[PDB]
Amino acid sequence: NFPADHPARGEQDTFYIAPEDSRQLLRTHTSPVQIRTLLARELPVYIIS
Amino acid sequence: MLSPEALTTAVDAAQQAIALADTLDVLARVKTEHLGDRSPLALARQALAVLPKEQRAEAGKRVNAARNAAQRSYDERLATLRAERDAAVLVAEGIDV
Amino acid sequence: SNAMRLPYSWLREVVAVGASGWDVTPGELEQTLLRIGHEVEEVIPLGPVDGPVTVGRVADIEELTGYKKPIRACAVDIGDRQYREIICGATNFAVGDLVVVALPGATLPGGFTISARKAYGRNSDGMICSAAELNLGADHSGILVLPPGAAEPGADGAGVLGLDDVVFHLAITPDRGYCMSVRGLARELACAYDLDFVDPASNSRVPPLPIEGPAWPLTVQPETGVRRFALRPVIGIDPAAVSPWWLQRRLLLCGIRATCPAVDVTNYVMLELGHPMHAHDRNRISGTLGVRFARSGETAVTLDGIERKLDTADVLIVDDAATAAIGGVMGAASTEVRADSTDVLLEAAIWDPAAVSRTQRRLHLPSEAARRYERTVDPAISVAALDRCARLLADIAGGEVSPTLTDWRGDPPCDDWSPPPIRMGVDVPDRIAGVAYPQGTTARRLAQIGAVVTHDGDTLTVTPPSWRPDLRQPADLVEEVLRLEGLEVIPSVLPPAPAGRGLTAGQQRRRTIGRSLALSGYVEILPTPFLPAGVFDLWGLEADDSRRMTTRVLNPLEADRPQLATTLLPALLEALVRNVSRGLVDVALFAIAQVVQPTEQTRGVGLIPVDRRPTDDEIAMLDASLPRQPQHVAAVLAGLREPRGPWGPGRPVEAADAFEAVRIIARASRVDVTLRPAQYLPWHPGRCAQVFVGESSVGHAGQLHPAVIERSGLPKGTCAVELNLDAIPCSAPLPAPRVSPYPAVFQDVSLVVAADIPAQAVADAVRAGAGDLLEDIALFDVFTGPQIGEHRKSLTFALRFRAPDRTLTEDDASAARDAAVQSAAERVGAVLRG
RNA sequence: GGCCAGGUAGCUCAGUCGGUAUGAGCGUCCGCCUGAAAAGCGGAAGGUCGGCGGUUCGAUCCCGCCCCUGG
Ligand SMILES: [Mg+2]
Ligand SMILES: [Mg+2]
Ligand SMILES: [Mg+2]
Ligand SMILES: [Mg+2]
Repeated sequence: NFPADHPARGEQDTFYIAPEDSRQLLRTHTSPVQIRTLLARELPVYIIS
Repeated sequence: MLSPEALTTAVDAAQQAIALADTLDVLARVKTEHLGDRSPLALARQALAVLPKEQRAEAGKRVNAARNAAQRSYDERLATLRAERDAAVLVAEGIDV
Repeated sequence: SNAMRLPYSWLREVVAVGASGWDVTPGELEQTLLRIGHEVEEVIPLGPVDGPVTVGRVADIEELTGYKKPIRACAVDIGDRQYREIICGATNFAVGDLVVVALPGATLPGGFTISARKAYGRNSDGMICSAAELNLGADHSGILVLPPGAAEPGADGAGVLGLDDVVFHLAITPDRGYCMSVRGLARELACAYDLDFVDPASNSRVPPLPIEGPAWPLTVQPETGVRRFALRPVIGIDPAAVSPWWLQRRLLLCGIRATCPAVDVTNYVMLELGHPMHAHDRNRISGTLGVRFARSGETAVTLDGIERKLDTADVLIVDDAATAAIGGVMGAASTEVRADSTDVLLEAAIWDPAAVSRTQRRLHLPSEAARRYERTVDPAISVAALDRCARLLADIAGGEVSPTLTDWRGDPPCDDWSPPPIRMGVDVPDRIAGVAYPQGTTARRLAQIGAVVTHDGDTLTVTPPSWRPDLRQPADLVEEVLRLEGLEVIPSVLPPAPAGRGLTAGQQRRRTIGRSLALSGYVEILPTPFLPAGVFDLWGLEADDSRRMTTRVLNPLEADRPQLATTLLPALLEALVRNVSRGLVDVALFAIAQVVQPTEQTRGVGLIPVDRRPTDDEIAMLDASLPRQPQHVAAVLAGLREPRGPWGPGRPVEAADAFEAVRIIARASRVDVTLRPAQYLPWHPGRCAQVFVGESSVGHAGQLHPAVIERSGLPKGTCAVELNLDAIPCSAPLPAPRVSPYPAVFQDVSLVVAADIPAQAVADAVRAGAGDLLEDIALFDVFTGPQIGEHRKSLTFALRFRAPDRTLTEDDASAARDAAVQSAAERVGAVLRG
């Protein structure tokens, strides 16, 4: 739920993967693992990464 | 440390000692005594400061060509010994892993 | 970017309009702001000063010459018949200026006691103070010059300067742009303290100015995302007028320098209401003002006299002559207010938040206006903020407000800026908070923050106010109820977590490997993914080496380290150099982390809509576009493997120590590995083993190549090992040992083989021929003496035979030994020692 | 983004705006010494003075670009 072109996302300075606009980066948090677990596992989920 | 006779003498003394070194450890000794700060070719560049200003451009040019001669012979000799070392590590230091 | 600074006195004043007499300590105010969600980065009190600190007027200036710097002997009127002679080094003041004087006996911030001094051959009876010396501001170049009429000579300096005030430095989260002003912060305090709030932007506080016609011709392209564009002129302002001290001081305490009334009022109103304002010199406008996207390759010079390259996504204000402003970022120097400006046209506009964000970030202009527009500015208060500016500017600079107004509000004009209503159950905040809130708490709190609440049985219909575009879903409303009621009331109950499966086999193996290596003498590090500069050039790898295919970072902290690690050794060797270079020369390190091994160029995937679950094919596509990231275990060794002591001088690191590190990892993983000779940089090609689990390669180990050691500044004889843990299968063996009660037979067999024959191959040949009677085999001698031919070696194994059902004879054991020798002769060409 | 100040031996730091950094402390090596050590005393090695170019007979020093710091 990060808003695009917004200080909630732009001010989150990130190691972006070259070239520019690759939509690939080094994760600023392990939160994308929580997205993968919700897509992979069945409910209920009680997970730690 | 003046005439080209004194420069060619030190270059040949440095060049023949460079061609004599067969191991990398020996070439390190030659680098100290023939290219280091206490070497004859280094003392020739140190004497360029006590020379009159009108003579630094002429004498300094003869020192650079002499230093580049011994420096070029050192680099090619260092590459030759490094090439021999790299080609000999397989057999001369092989073990049963 | 999220900083907001304001003095407590100003904040208290706005709150006190609807809560007369309201006043709290700075300590309590900080806790209240923290309790409702506003980070207080710093609480900076002003001053303090003590003793005679008074307002003075410079009555004369004598220039003391002949010194290292210009020095002034000043006669200062402090309100009595005896003027004071004060030596001052500053030069930013003239005769007749109002200054702040610290007389002998006064105390300035920091225990600086003031007394008479004998400076520059003169007697100084005090000092003229700077803003920094009074702890009022950061200005230390010159001394503080109060604007004319601010006070009379003799007035108490602390009272005039308001040194009892306190400045609050707040970090505002990007969802609360309305708090980027005294208006929003005062409203928050009215909610937290259950007070009546009088909106400083309401018509009662800013009564509407007359509307008798258009103020300026205007063409607006609605595709630019502009929501409102209002203009009102102020004619006949005095170019000599200065902003009063109360206005210059509040700007100062908020971190804005005063310049001229026209600009000071626009900045003041922006701080007060949150609506950025801008003042144009109307006499420098040529024709119709136009709001449109910039064209390809269009440029403009901004307020600071710097030319900017514009994009077709940038919104501009132009006329018939040039560009007047970069919409929502900064105005241009063309229509900029100057010292001789007499007729001002004020700009009150609402820009698209995303458009301003892209433009200010591309141009690196985080101005006060831009960082407010990108967090959404309340579009309903435009004309209110406009009328506030026009009335205040005309009053200060002796101008006159023109009764004309242009107010573009879209096609068709929008006369109601209410967001869409939200439906939410009355007890939804109660469920998420886990607290049974009192009756009507949700509706009361939502009404406090400005929303319209209507009841429909148990379902609330909530319409958030125009200054709260962050309130879009019921969850947003839940946060408002919970934060105002306080998160401290939420109880602590542990959730019903089901019967979990615990650690996976891979996570359990990762621990066992770490425990084993640490118990064997290795020290774990945390490897960095950024490779050292030119590490593969030092290793002498070929240009087509797969380890060179690395993923590169666009914005690394070091421009010479952009590539991600395809191997763990460069990070381990870097930590190995750090230890050895600092006196710890006998070191053994290991690391267990992932690598980044791309199989193609950097290929991205377009945005998948987040209003739905991605399909299983879309999830697989996102995974395939990512580089392979297997988990590796690696280790490096140098110096002594075993330290010296009362037993002996210790043993240096050798290649066999790295080979044993493989078997330590293999035993921890409960897999069987084989080591085979291989050539693989950066290892020593004659002391390099390739590790196999079955017939699958999992890594290498041994001594590093001496040329790599030289070019990398490593210790001589440094050894290393790197394994691919993902390439090693997780095993779950179930042994069923059968212990035989019968005695064993011990025999030794000596075999002569070629030098190149691996000792393991000889043992495998002996094992294959001996049969099931062979219980254990162990090599204990390798002899290459003179009685052994050149390029040959003698190997002697200790054999242990035992039958499961009988006692053997020496002939029975010798039959298996002779069968083992025949197998060794057939498989590795062994000859029985003789 | 500014003019500045910096990056110097294995570690921590001095110092030089053209021909030797006589660099320091500690680290490394040799000798006397000890059964073997260390200290002590006496000897040495090691920097390509951040990188890539340019100017010059010659650059740690001058000029340009760039990398990484402090303010
Ligand atoms: Mg925080
Ligand atoms: Mg919220
Ligand atoms: Mg250092
Ligand atoms: Mg000694």
